[PDB]
Amino acid sequence: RILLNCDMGESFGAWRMGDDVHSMPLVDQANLACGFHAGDPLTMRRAVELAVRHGVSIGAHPAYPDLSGFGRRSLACSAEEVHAMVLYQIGALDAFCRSLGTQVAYVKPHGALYNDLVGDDELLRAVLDACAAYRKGLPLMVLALADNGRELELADEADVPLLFEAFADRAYLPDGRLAPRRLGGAVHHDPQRIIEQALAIARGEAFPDYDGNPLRLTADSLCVHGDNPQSLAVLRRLRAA
Amino acid sequence: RILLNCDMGESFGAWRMGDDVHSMPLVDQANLACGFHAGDPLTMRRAVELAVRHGVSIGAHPAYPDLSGFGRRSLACSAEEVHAMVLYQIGALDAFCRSLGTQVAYVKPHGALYNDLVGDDELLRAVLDACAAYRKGLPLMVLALADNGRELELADEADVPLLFEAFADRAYLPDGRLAPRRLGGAVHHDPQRIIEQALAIARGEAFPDYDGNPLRLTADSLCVHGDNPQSLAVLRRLRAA
Amino acid sequence: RILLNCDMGESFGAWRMGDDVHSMPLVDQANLACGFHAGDPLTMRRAVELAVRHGVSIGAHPAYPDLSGFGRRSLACSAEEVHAMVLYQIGALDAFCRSLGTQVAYVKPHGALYNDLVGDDELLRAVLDACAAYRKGLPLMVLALADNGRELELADEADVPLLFEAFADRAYLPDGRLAPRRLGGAVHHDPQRIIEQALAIARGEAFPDYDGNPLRLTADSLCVHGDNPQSLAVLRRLRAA
Amino acid sequence: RILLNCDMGESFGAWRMGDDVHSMPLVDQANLACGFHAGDPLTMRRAVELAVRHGVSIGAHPAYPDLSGFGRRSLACSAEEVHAMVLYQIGALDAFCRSLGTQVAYVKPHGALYNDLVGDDELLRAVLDACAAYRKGLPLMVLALADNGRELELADEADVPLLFEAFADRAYLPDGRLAPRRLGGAVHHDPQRIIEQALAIARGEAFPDYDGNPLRLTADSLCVHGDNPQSLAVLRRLRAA
Repeated sequence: RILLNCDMGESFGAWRMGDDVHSMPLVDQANLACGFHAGDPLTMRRAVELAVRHGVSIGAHPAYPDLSGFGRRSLACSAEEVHAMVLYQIGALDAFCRSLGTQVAYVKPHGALYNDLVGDDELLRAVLDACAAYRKGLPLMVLALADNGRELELADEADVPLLFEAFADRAYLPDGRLAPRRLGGAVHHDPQRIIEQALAIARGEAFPDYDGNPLRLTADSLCVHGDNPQSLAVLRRLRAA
Repeated sequence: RILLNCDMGESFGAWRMGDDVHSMPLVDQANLACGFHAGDPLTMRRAVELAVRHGVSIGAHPAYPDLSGFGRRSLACSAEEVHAMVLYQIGALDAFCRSLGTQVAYVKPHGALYNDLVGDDELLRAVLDACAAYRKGLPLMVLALADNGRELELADEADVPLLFEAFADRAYLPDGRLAPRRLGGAVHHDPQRIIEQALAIARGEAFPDYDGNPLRLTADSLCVHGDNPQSLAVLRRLRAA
Repeated sequence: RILLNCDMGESFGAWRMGDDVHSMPLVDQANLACGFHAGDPLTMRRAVELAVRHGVSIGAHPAYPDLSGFGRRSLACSAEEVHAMVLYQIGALDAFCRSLGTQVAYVKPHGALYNDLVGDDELLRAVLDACAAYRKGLPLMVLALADNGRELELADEADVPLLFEAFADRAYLPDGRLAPRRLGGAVHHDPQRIIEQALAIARGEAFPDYDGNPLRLTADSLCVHGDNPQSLAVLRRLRAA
Repeated sequence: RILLNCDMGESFGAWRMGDDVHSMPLVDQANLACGFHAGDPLTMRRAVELAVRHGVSIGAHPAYPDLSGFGRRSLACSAEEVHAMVLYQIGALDAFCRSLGTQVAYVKPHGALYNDLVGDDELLRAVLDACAAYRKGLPLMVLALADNGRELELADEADVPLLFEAFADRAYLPDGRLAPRRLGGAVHHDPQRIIEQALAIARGEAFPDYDGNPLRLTADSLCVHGDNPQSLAVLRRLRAA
């Protein structure tokens, strides 16, 4: 039923992020960095080889140009700037994919860019259009909400398929958005809390939001973070299914 | 007969380099930056649109990762690092090309990378292999010499076509290499000197090297720099032909 | 009476910004880049030598880390991140100042950072505290408004002197803020409009805002941009006085 | 007798390098990154607070501008470029030191820059002069050799004190240089080998070089790498003394 995704290839130079070798065999979808928040060219090659080696679907994980902030800070870019930096990043990653006989299978924006799309029509249009410009049929992954009507409508105008994503290890606000990271309790560090939220989403059942009040979602893809070490050491919830 | 090339799309953010709008209509080949020495994504889009608009053939102009040095400083990278950063840059530029119904037609390394290939077999192999990995038939542009036997042999092993390039506005050393920029007289600022060197190459006739001694070359492509303002204001030597 | 300021040392690597050699002798205050939006170390050395050579007061011109955006895009940083990046940049520039027998005489934030301080108490506190941490008495330059009561109060808490700045070549909104650059008419390109706005400020007289309605300011410092070529070719309004 | 040094504050954004919290209490000297190979401003603040908290002497650890290469790749910069980037980095770090009531106590170049000084008089002169320009008495740390006559002479011309450094966890070539990292066996991963080499240096006794042949050194400072996990888990050789 629901697919597991995970942000990977987020190492950079001599610095390691996550634990891609462990997480790759457990997920369906690898959202790989494209050098703007992480993932230098050699790291990118390695992330793709590792994904290819485990049969995992590769998404482009593009970000704002902000290495020191890990692409988790909103940067007030024009739609024109965003279109071009998405296109650039998709093509850079796809170069490695094709040398390894595969291709970029979807796009999942990283960090503040991903969250800025939830409230900004002009940025989502720009991102959708970059996807369509690159390849007919290339899906964009966006935040599942109770009502995804705005996203469905814009995706229709651009003729881009959408993948609706939910999160196992992030606290949700009442309004359907994710709790900002600049605030305690935004990431779940209780493994049992992560498992329960994940399975509530998998089943379309209510789960506790940030304030412990019930929130209901259904999603095509479920994100688990390799950054988060508890979400790592509990990742064998693939077996729960 | 001989094709004119020129390094373009080398602006970056708010900073302008060259004069692409003037130089583009006068050349056959536009070597476009890929974001490592110059050419942010929006600049890249613009350089491609401008090239497309004038019927000019687009080459990828990849460099070492060195913005503050404009990619003109040798960086001791591994062959593995170089392979990946070339592949990355070709794919980033090609994303813009295909959105505009064309494609990257060749590769010309920029700056120190280009010159480091003249003496380093392992780097040239890595660069040749990146070209082959990206697309069957994608040529690499290299420095024309009296004897290009080493390059022909490695290109044959990789099955990559070669384009032999000479320079109108750079002083040559007796040994066939270009005079390093960290030394006066390395760039011609006498327009008449530029025209004469260009036409000596176009005709396969001898021209004065760095020390005024005669050097003979024949080449498939002739580089003129838009950086260099005299080489710009003398660029209507296209008409000389 | 009123001092002229100008953003300078904003070249970066091989790229030139402004025309520092012309503008430096005409101004009282040189707001020098610190490597985050512009101004690599060698450019910084050169900007300081040029300022020293003309008797001009040197300010640190710190920005968000955003080279491709020229520091003109708001980046959602924490107060902690902003404090540290200001301190870093002041110390980097001051290293060159002291090697040349002078010192950083004030701080003027660049780009989106400068404008984000007008509405964000927590960022202004962080910036004020970086100034105080670096040196007792080091002034911060901020946007002159009709009422500067919020800034005076926070500056008092930090015990940092304030310099109130107005702009000759930027259109003002009715509310006292500058018109965002992502909107036509934000920069004056009519030289006569620039001269008139400058002298209205110099005299404390009303001038036309963005919508041509009158706005009154008095300021300790008047900014003229070397980016802006009309504001450059009209800069001999120093003589108007 | 001999002082222990260790490269620290080499984390960058969300990426962690080393284990500064463990290594700081065991060393005499903390060589802190300055943002060119590692160490963003907030990481720098943290490294300084941690050093201050444990009574450790703080050195500036400046590098070539090369984040993706961790400053371990030689970059052909001019002496002028190197002078300025050293000065810049010393001043950036010193800003944090002084806000915490201390100061930069010496300079140790990082990565390829450090090794390039061993063979390049013009770069060592430029680096020595940056030290002297910043502060009278600020020592430069350089590679201890059998004969340090070239370094002593240039340091004398610049009137900069020298600290002679040896390495516990790096293999030495017969000629006194360190084995390049682009070659197996360059870093010791045998803890006992590290302890023995360290104590041979501490005592001025011979130890096995890269080829197992004896090499004799005496040094003022002994480097142990927090990068290297075996050199970390054997760092309680401070107690050996």
